[PDB]
Amino acid sequence: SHMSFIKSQLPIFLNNCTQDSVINYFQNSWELENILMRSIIDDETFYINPDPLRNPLIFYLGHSAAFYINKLIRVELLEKGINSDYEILFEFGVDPENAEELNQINWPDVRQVWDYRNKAYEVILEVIKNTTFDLPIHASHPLWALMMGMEHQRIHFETSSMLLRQLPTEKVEKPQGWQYAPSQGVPNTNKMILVEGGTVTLGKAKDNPLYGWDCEYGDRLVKVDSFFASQYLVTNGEFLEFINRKGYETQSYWNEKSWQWKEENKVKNPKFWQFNNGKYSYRAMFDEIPLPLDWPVEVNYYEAMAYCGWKGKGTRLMSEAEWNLAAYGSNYQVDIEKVNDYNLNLKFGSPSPVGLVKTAQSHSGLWDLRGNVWEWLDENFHPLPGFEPHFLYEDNSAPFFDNNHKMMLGGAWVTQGTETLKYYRNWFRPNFYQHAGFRIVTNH
Ligand SMILES: C[N+](C)(C)[C@@H](Cc1cnc[nH]1)C(=O)O
Ligand SMILES: [Cl-]
Ligand SMILES: [Fe+3]
Ligand code: NA
Repeated sequence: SHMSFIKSQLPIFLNNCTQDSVINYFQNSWELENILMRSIIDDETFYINPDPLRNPLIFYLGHSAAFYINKLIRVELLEKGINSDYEILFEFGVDPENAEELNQINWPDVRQVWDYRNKAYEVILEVIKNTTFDLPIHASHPLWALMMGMEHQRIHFETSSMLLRQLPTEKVEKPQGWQYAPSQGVPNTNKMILVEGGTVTLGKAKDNPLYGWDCEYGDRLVKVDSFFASQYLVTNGEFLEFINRKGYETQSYWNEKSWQWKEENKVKNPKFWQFNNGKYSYRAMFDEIPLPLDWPVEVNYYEAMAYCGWKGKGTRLMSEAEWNLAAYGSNYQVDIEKVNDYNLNLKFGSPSPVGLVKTAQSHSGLWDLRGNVWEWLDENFHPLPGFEPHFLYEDNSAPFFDNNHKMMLGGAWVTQGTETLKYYRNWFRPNFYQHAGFRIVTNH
């Protein structure tokens, strides 16, 4: 039916974060990332940076482990680290504007970084077993460091999965039980649905009993006018029509910045398509397969907007407030079990046909607002009123309130943890590739 053999534990309310439940959730966070890292066949592949805007894979093998250690030291739950050189080397990731910036380090051996991981795992597990979990946990409790570490690791499962997908298939091995969604399927008609206007409140209250990142908090009331939105995410088959109507070759659908990006990278189609013998194949995590015509297309923001340009007629993307209104209405009590109703949390090992998951239609009538692939939004990443950086990670989001990052919401098939729930806010530079697609909007 769907992926079952590789299983991801649902997140836990801070009022239920018992020592036993957290041990299980920590072990699961870490085992999942181990399964992903073990899919690289040859240790020399760890010195490749398959995405030219991100670090070599060796860095991501050590990074999630160093992050836990650094934050437990900062709250004084650990009195010393495991390797101070590695805790520096693996500390900070990257967000360059171009490949040259990043290109401009002696990495350790792969076996030395696995050793570091295994030692860190045992040190953290002992902290967990030796600390009292006085419920409830909260943002001024030292164990917030541990909750932050587990979510950071699950976020890096998702962003590392995109790096492994950019390696040649011959360099990776599919883990036992990895299961893609059914792919045969021509898409259904993608109808425009009227979403009735109303008021939404964005943000998260300080004492909400769920872990979250600083940029999730605050309070913003927004009056949202009615709008039309496509009931499905734009599919591979819809986007193939744009390609066949010279979408990548027509300047008027683009703008100068996005056209420059397209030309510089010689782009003729979405990143994970290849044209051979008269037809497109598609690169799933570990295998090439015939293009799944009814799955959501995966594009960066530039490509999403070019398709909007081809549609014409004021076609555009949703704002953050518009997505929230469509997904959650005007209400809200999170029900964590509802994550099972969407293509989230490794329900599948890939995107799914739009509409296949029959529980995934929001009350507004739109399908896969939650799950399947993130959806891009026409919204510069920005703080909500009441935003405050957290002492444990002051630079988490504030550097990126710079009008150079667009938002995306709702989670993908690969998304885990509190990132699958209502409050998480995601953001990327508009040229970046994620497990991410879009739907189209018109005012009238
Ligand atoms: C919020 N995104 C997903 C854009 C972040 C998450 C993150 C990882 N390590 C620190 N923050 C990113 O990938 O830079
Ligand atoms: Cl919910
Ligand atoms: Fe990180
Ligand atoms: Na979505």
